[PDB]
Formats: sequence, structure tokens, C-alpha cells
Amino acid sequence: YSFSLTTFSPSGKLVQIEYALAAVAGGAPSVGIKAANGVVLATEKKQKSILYDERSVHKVEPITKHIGLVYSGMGPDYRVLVHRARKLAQQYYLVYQEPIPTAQLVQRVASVMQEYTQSGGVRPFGVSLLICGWNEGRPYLFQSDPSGAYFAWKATAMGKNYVNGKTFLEKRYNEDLELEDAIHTAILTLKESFEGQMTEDNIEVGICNEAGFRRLTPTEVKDYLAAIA
Amino acid sequence: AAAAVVEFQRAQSLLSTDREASIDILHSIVKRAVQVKEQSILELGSLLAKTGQAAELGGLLKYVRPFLNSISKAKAARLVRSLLDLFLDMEAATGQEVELCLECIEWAKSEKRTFLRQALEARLVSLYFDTKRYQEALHLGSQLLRELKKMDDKALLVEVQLLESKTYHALSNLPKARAALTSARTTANAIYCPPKLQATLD
Amino acid sequence: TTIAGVVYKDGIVLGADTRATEGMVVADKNCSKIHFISPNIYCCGAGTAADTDMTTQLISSNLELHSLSTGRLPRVVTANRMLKQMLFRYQGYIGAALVLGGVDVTGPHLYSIYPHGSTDKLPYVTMGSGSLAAMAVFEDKFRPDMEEEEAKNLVSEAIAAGIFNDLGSGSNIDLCVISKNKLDFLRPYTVPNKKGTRLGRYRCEKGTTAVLTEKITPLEI
Amino acid sequence: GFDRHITIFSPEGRLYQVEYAFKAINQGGLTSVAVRGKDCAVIVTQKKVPDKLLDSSTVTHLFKITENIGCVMTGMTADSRSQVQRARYEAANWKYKYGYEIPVDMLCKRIADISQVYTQNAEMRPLGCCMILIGIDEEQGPQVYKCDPAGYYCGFKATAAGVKQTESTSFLEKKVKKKFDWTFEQTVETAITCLSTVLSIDFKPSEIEVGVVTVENPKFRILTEAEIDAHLVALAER
Amino acid sequence: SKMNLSEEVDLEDYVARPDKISGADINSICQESGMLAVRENRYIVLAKDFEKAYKTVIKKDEQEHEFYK
Amino acid sequence: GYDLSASTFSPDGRVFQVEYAMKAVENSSTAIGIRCKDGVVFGVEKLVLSKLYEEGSNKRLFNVDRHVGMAVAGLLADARSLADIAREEASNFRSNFGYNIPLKHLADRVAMYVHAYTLYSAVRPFGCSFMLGSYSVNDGAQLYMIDPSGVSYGYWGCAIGKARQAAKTEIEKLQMKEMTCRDIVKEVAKIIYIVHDEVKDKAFELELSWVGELTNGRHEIVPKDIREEAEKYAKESLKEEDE
Amino acid sequence: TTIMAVQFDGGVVLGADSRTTTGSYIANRVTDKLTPIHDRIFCCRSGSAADTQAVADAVTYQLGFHSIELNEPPLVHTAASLFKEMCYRYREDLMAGIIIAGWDPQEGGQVYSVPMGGMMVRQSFAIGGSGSSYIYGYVDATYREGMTKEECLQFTANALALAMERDGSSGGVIRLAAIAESGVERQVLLGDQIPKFA
Repeated sequence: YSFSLTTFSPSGKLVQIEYALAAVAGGAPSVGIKAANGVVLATEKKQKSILYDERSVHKVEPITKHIGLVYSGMGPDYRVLVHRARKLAQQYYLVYQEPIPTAQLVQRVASVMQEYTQSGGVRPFGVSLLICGWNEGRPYLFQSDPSGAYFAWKATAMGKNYVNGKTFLEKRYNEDLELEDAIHTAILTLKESFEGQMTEDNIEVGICNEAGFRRLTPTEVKDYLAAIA
Repeated sequence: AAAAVVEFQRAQSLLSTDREASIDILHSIVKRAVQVKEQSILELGSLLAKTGQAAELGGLLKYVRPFLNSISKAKAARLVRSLLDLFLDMEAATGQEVELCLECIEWAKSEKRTFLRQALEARLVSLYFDTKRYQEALHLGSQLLRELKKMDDKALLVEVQLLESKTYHALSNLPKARAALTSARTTANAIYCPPKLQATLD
Repeated sequence: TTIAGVVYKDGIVLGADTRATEGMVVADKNCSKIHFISPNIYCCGAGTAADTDMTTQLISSNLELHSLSTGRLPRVVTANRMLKQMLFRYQGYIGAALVLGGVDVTGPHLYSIYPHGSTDKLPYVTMGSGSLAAMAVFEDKFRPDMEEEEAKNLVSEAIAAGIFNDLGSGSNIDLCVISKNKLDFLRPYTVPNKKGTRLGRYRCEKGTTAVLTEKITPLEI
Repeated sequence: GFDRHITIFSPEGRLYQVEYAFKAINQGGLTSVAVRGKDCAVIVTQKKVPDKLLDSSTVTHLFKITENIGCVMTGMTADSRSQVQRARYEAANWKYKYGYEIPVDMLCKRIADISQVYTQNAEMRPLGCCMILIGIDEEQGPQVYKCDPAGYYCGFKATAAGVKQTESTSFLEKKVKKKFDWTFEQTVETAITCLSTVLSIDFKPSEIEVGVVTVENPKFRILTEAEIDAHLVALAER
Repeated sequence: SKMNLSEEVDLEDYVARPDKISGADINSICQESGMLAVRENRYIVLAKDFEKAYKTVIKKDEQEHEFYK
Repeated sequence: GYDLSASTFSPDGRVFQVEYAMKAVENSSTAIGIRCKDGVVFGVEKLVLSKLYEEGSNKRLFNVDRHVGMAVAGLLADARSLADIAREEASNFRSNFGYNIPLKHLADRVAMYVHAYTLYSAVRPFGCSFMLGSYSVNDGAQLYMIDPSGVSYGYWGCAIGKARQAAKTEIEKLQMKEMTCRDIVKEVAKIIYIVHDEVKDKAFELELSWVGELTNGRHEIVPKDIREEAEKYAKESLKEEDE
Repeated sequence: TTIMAVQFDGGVVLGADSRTTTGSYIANRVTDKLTPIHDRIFCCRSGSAADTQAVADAVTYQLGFHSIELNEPPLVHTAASLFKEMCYRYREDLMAGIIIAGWDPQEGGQVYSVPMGGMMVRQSFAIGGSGSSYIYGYVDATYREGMTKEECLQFTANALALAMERDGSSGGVIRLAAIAESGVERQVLLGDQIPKFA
């Protein structure tokens, strides 16, 4: 088409981006909490039946050995965005033989979202991303928005009850947390809105520390759930 | 691995027939892979909980704590809480309970766990009240209240305020037990108050 | 250059020498000629150093992306196909004599990829200037289903033969032993020639070349 | 403003044209069921030939993406054939490029990404067909996956597509609650009886197509009329 | 409490489901379970009866496209 | 969901412009194709709109290849475009692989082209449905039908156009699988004449062809004598039915 | 390089030496010149190893896709046609001769020789490679109509042995492959199973 489908409304707002935000807010809950020694990205991975093999489509995906990424919104849009983020990280490594800094990766994913907001025949991505990373010797948690705007967060939540999750994180969160404690906080925040018994499979969590980002296995998530019950 | 499983079903059969042999085999397994050891610790702790023996299981805590935390699962708070709750549902007033709880709390402090530490401190004030150490119960409860007020959960808060109310009812008459009970009721009015907590309040 | 590889019972062992000669002079003494393609795949490089480096880096990045997509451990067949197809695309102008070797789910594999894109899946390969001597050693004392230590010694002997009997070959020997479980990267495995052990200190006094100008700049920390 | 093309986000999300693609998939009129056992994966599908003039050998919703991967298509038949050709091309390209057979999960990921591009761009429509892929993975066993026109590609233990998708899913749900360790005959019988119960029809060997992949024989085989009749007769006797 | 259930019912499995159903819906579920028991000529309601009644009554399952989440 | 583009789904999940293309298809006169045991026979009820045209002035039977012949129904411009597309597909197949394109493969390729045009809104669906027919010694006699939506289905006897249902009943009243082409030609002429609506169209010509073993797997127009004999058979059948 | 493919009633048999020289040095001593294409079609490669491998992979991809599309086993003539199109289009880029040979249900037992240049011609028996000439006259003398399976195997072994023994650029082991209804059966003549003369 070549004509942008995201245009300013008579009130100076991009209604297309607002509707993408609504689609995101209608997505599955997800929480990201950065501790003193790492970050945790937890998310609701509830299926609609036990037929769904909850081991093939992963809600939390790694993009580099020190960067992981979870989302809230459209699964297919998340897939394309994670693929693009992986490609951007590989290009950065190839140019500079050094793992891409988390800030740069979120910047480039945000640029991709912005150019899909601006381009002609396309639609804004209906996902909000929650990149986590351990570049340098510091943990980074970034939220990237369908508008292409990225915010650094100490801890945040996005999904169905994201306002309630953010209030809960404000009450429960402190700068002195430690990774195994931030995991507890993240699972507790997810439980704050979870509708039903929280099994070790219908939830997914991924940590990111000095060793590198890794998606906790259902066994470890089960142990955390048992400690949190 | 295969030998571990074989001896696990051997312990199950001896649980069915004569529990003592199974319990001894579980101790043998523990003395003797990390999954096998932790699992066997779990079953033998449950068995001691069922049989009512307390000194042996306290010695088990003392023994495991170092190896428990070192071998694997820095989230070993799982096992620590499990064994403490086995004690404390097998309440026996053996005296060693307070020392075990304090040791577990110090281990949690070293591990930097905070909610585990706070839950253990709450049930520790419960133990102090049950063992009549009212002054220590009051001090620890006040510290725990000051922590849980800033870290807002309101549930352990209501529990701790109820324990403080009972302690004041036992010791300092009822110009302070009434105030603590009022604080507990007000804090509980802002949360669901699961049936156990609501019945304790009432 | 002298790179080689041999598949033993439980896996593979790769071995490269250490030297880079820009022309006919020893430019480097500790050049790393074994490149990380994947956790279970390593590739020895020979020929144009930059060309081999960038080829292996590009394929390693492609395989990292592929592994991230799949969720499975990459395969030496995939690595070899990528290398051969790209080297064929660039009409032998991407000069990179490669000895690729890995251990995927389907056992250990060892390929020898040539600059023009031709590949050979052989139990033992040798490439580079000292390839002739290394293959002499392999044909001389290679037998199927070797053990870890004897395969290590065989590759060390082959690379040492290349180093000694070939000009422009390495100083030290680097090895990489890949198995289903371990990925040892012995760098250096040995140092057949260390240095000439310079005699006593012969430095001049403190201050022997004065200056025309001085521009000390106390930059801020 | 515009629920006429995908790229509008009616003002709560709700990609209406993608929902309409799902409605088209249902409107196709047929039903297909897929199950996986301990070592086998099976896909049955209703076969309707309401003419007696149709060859009845070209009326097939079972396709062979590659020698080791099969699929059953539901919904618009033209879109089904187009997506099947795309899947075959992607599988062949993967084999040529990487040197080993494409996994079923990766194939469904490719087709799901293509469908996602259709939903992302406004020029296209999300073609209204549901693909169910079957294969034997070297480590994960009998993989069974299902891709949909929105780009969703979750892998299933047992799924269904078509007009009776919900009832078939409920029946397979009930069956998989208990003793999901199914032999080849058990899983074939489960699929066939699921379809028969949901459609309230006693199946002749004619009006169903069955495709099977087993670990021992990891080659997508379309069972013949005789084999389908043998399975149906055994089902009736039991 | 007014009915006579078999000891194998375990209403907890039915309670712990993600369905927005009213008290009238719960009464309908129990009533249909009793109706199935009468149909099979039994005066004790079984887990089979409750399963069938719940699946017959709470049939709201439709749509909820998976790509929105 | 409007019906102004093929890229738009109806609220019912039904692309309406493809259905309008099909509506345009079922306005052409008629075209039957019967797959005998040793060949395929096409017949078209070519309506001479005016007597000014020459016989064969609007050929709806095209030779897509040596062994493949198509009968079209609908927009003649779109039908000719699809015939050219199929011709170039067959030529490309022969040049690339070196042997005559199988009819099933050619039908699949052309149907996928039709689907390519029914997908997007930058173009419109073809307004013609066609039947392909071929005979080969090693593959038998094959007849396929492709519609504006791009749905290629094999048939033993198929009919497109206005009176497709009437032609379908007339064809069902045959033992096609066991007849010979030399007789299926007469049967096709009879079916054309029966389904033709004299009071509605009046002027009428019958355009026949077959591809079979008697033609060595080659598509040809029916010889004049055979066509005249089949036409006489149809006339006498109509007379007998009237009597 | 030395490659032969000889036809018999009901199938074909292919054979090749296992040498690959980059000059006067044997880069590969046990090369596998025979390359399966789909299931029964095989190609014997000669000339530029890189070009031969690339064209073999491309034709394998094309023929696999074609067979999947047609839902039928590909024809040996079709595989030879693909090879010939590729070679004839890229004559100047490629330096690769090939011998396609195999079995298909329609006209089973086929041998086509696509030399460098890209001309496809069927033959009863086809010869190729650097060592082709040294045995091409011998095979012309010793070939006769009506060869059976094992007699074709012996003929191929003898011809390849002579070519290998008289050709510097050919040597190693003799890899043979018989294709027919049942399928493909491979074998290797290593050191003594290779026939010897004088």
C-alpha cells in the first residue's frame, strides 16, 4: 500500500497505537523484577486444555546467552519480534565481536516497532516486550511498547491486571532484593491475578544473572511454587 | 540411580510392613544422587513426623543443613520449611524446637531469604508464646510487625498481631491485648482473611 | 599453517599449530586457528586468516540463531552445508581451508571443506601448508576407534610434524577434544619451541633519546 | 473505523479479519482429528464426495509435506493447497540448506510466521485454512502440531479442526484424562471413534482418510480402504 | 446436601474450574446429574453423572481465540 | 465485511468477490467433459450470439499442450488468459524437466495461479472456470475442473456453466467408467442438446473434442464426420423423447 | 576420476574409483563419487569436485521437491534432464561431467551421460572421468547385449580396475552400486576384491 495506516487523530493521538496498547493489556499477565544480582521474567502460560503440549511454544524466549525476553499481547507478533531481536543481536555480535548490550537490543527492537508504526501497509505490533539482560556487571529490565518506546524498570507488570500488578510491586519491591527473592515476588505478583490453582506447568519463569539468561525448568518452577504456597 | 530406586521401593515395602526398617534404610541412603538424598530426607522426615520421634529428626536437621544448602537447590528453603513444619505439626514441647527455629532463621538470614525468614520469625513468636517466653515473643513480634508493615502483605501481619494480642492477654492484662486485637481486626478487614485466620480473629 | 582433525571412539579431536605469517615473516606466534562454531562444533582454519575468521564467525552466528530458533543442539551436517554453500557462492574467492568437526546427536562428525566449496567427510583430515606432513603422520599411525589420550597424542604428533618439517607453521600446538559431554580446549597443548633464552640484560641507560617537543596532557579520570 | 482489513485493531484489539478467517475455516464444512500415542501419530478426517462423479481419489485433505511429515488441511481447499505447497517448499528448502529433515515444530513455525505476516500486512487476507502436521521427531517422538491462520502453532497431544472442533477437543480431552499411553491400534481407534462419536455417524471405510506415522515406520502413510475397513470392523466388534 | 451422592463425586474438581456460572447454573448442574441418575434408574448420583451434567449445562466454551494471548 | 475486494473476509468468513466470480462463471452457455475408460471427451454448448460470427469464432476449447485440452466457461478474456498461463506452464515444465507435464501437476499449477489472483485486493479473481483433460498410456485418462477460487478436483464427468446441474444428472445417467470415447462422444452431444434451452437461447452450436488412446494421447477437435454423426444422434434422441 | 554406469534388464549398476587429487596429491583416498539423488537415481561425478557437489545438491533438492509435488517416483530421464539444464546453462561456470543412472517403474534401467557442456544422451553403458579413455576401448570391446546383474558387476569392476591401474588421477577402492526393483545395494572392492591383471 505504502500509505501509513497509523495517522494522527483530530485530537493529536495515534488511535492505532492506542488500540495496540489495548490488545496488549488484554494479553496474558507477565511480570519483570530486577534484583540486586539478577532479573526475573515470569508470565502466565495457562493453556485452554491439557491437550495443548505446554513444552513446544515457550512464553519466555532467550535472545542471547545474557538476554531473555517475555511479552504480553499477540503470540505471533511476539514470535516475529523475538526472531528480529535475535537477528539484531547476531548482527551486533558480528560487527562488534561482543554480546549486544541489553540497552542497544531494546533500542533496536523499539526502532523496529516504530518503523512498523510508521510504515505504509502494516500494523503496529500487538505486543509489549519485557527484555531482561546482564550486560556489564549490572541487571537491566526494559519494557518496549507497541509505540516503539522503551522504559527502564526496576520492576513492572503488563497484561490483564497490570495496574494492580504495578501497585503490588510498588508495595512489595525494594532495591535490596536478591534473585531467589525476586523470583518469589514475581510468582506472588502473578498469583495476585491468577485465576485458578497455579501449577508448575501453567506458569513460566526465566532468570538472568551473571551466568546468563536461562528459562527455569518446570521442576525448578515447581520448587519455587512449593516454597511460595 | 537404579540402586537408589530399588532401595526406595524397599523402604516403601518396609513402611508397609515394619516402618523402623524403612526408616533405617532411609538414614542409610542419606548417609550415602542429590535428588535421591533430598527425596529420601523428605520421606524419612514424614515418617518421623508420623511416628512422633523428635530428637532424631532434629538431629537430621542439624546434619542436613550444611549439606542441604551446599549440595544443590539454593532454594533449599523448600526442605527447611518442610522439616520445620513437620516438627511444628508434630508439636511435642521437646525444648529443642526454639533452637531449631532460631538456627533455621539464621540460615535464612545467611541465604538472604526474606519471606522465609519472616514466616519462620512469625512461627517463632508462636513458639515463644507456646513455651511461655512472653517477653521474647513480644520483642520478636514487634520487630516482625515493623518489618511487615513496610513490606505490606497484611496476612502474616494479622497473624503476628494476633500472637501479640494473646501474649499481652497472658502477661500485661487487657489494656494492650485489646489494642493489639483491634489492630489485628483492622488489618484483617482490608484482606480476605482465609477461614483459619478469620476464625482465629473471631 | 597446519590444521588437522581425527574422529576417535567417543568423539573427535582437532589440532592446529600457532603461527600467522604476513608474507614470509612470522607476523604472529600465538594465532588461534581453532574457531568456535557451536558448543559442540569447532573449525580449524587455514589460508587467508581474515577470510577464515570472518567465514567461521558468520557461520557461528548463523548456527547460534538456528539453535535459538530450534531449541535443539546444532549439527555438523548443518555447519558443513553452510560453509560449503557459502564458499561455493564466492567462487573459491573466500579462501578458507577449513577442518570442521563436531559431536551432535548422530555421533561424531569431521568434514574437510575446501575454498571452492568441495567437502570431504573423512575420519581424519589435514589442511594447510603442513597438511602433507600431518597426513603422513595420520596415514602412518592412525587406527579406527582410538581412545581419548592416544587420539590427542596422534594429533599432537601430526601437528608437531607439520610445525617442524614445514616453514610458516606454528610454534605451539592447540587442541580441541569434543565428546558427547566434554569440550576441552587445550590452548596450548604443548610448546615444542619456547624461545632462545636471551642472555643478560643489555638495555641502555635511563635517557638516551632526547625530544624535540613534549605535550604531557593531564586528562581527567 | 475499518474492520475490513487486518491492520486496524478495532478499539480493543480484536483482529476481526483474523476472526473471520477462523470462521471461514469452520465454514469449510469438514472435520479432522489428530492424536498421538506412545510411538504413533494419527490424523483422521471426514471424507465427503457428494457427487459419484468426482474421482474420489483426488478428494483428499491428507497431504505429504515430505516423506516423513504429513498433514491434514481444513477450511478453504484452495488456501489449503496453497499452504501445503508452501509447507513442502519450506521443508525442501530446509533440507537443502541445513542438511537434515525439517522438524515438525520448525515447519509449523515457518507456516505460522507466514500467516502472521499476512495478518500484519493489510494488502493480504489471512488465508482461512487450518493445518495439522504429523511427524516423528528423532528425540521427541510422535510430534503433532496445528497451525492456524492467525499464526498460532501450539503443539498438541490430541487436537481437532473444523465444524465440530470443540466437541472433538472435548472428546479427546476426556480420553486423554485417562491412560494416554496409547499403542498404534489404540490411538487409531481413539481418533476414529472420536470422529464417529462427534459426527454421530457409523463410518464406512469410504468416507474417512487416515494418515499415520510410527516410530518403527516413520513414513507418512495414508491407510488404504482395506486397512481403514479393518480398523472400523475391529472398532464395531469391540 | 439435599441429594444422595456416591462417595466418589469429589465436587472440588467441578468447583475448581475457570467458568463464570451462577448459583442457578450450579443448581442446573446438580439437577441434571440427578436427572441422569434417574434416567439410568439409580437413586445415587455418580461422578459419571456429574461429569455428563456439567458438560451438558456449561457449554459456554466457544471462540476465545488463542492468538490474542 | 464488504465484497469489494478479495482481501476482505465476510463476517461469516466468506470471501464474497470469489463467489461473484463464480456467479459470472455460471452465466456462460455450458461445457461438459466426460472421462471415458480410454479417453476424455469435451463438449461445449457454444451459443452463437449473432449469425454474423463464423463457426468456431469463440473457441472455448483450447489446446493447452499436445496431450492437454481445456474447455472454459465464463469470461472469455479471463479464459484465454488462463489458457495462455497453462500453455506457458506446460512449456516451462517440458523445458525444465524434459517430458510432457502430467495433467494433475498442470491443473495444480494453474489452480495455484488462480488462487494467487484470488488472494489479494490489487487484483480480482478470474471470472472463468475451466476443465482440463488428457490421456496418456502410463497415466490413464484424467479430467480435472478448476473454479475461480482455485479448486482443482478430478472428475469422471463434470459440467460447468448455466445448466451444470442438469448436465450432471444427464452424465450420472451413464456408465462412464466402462464406455469408449467413440460412444461417449455421442453421449456428450446428447447431453449438450438435452441441457440446451432452445426457448431461452435458440441459436446454438456444439463444439466437441477428445483426447484419448485413439488419438495417441493427443488433444484434437472431433473430425467433422464424427461430430455430424453425434449431432444427428442428439437430434434423433430429442425427436424420440418428444414422441 | 573414473566412473562407469552399465545397464541390464531390470536395473542398472554404477561404479566409480575412490580418488580425488588436488594436483598430484590425493586429498581424499576413499571419495564417494556415487551420489544418490532421490531413491534409485544415482549420479557419478567427475571433474571439479565443488561444482559436481553443488550441482548434485541442487538437483537433489529440485528432484525431491518435484517428486513430492507429483506424489510419484521421479524418472531417471527427469533427473538427467535437471542435470543437463543446470550444466548447459552454466557451461562456462561449471567444469563437471556426470553420469546419471537408475531405475524407475516406467522405463526402468536407464543410463544417461551428461559430459561437460551439458548434452544428455541415453546409453547402454556410459564412461566418464580422467581415466575414462584408458578403458573406453576395452569396454567397447568387452561389452555385449544381454548382460545380467552379476556379469555387469564383474564388467564394471574389471573396467574400473583397469582405469585405476593405468590412470594416475584415479585409484583407491572401487565403489559399486546396483539399482533395481528391490532397491539399491552398495559394495566396495578394497584391495583384493579389485580384479588384477598381469
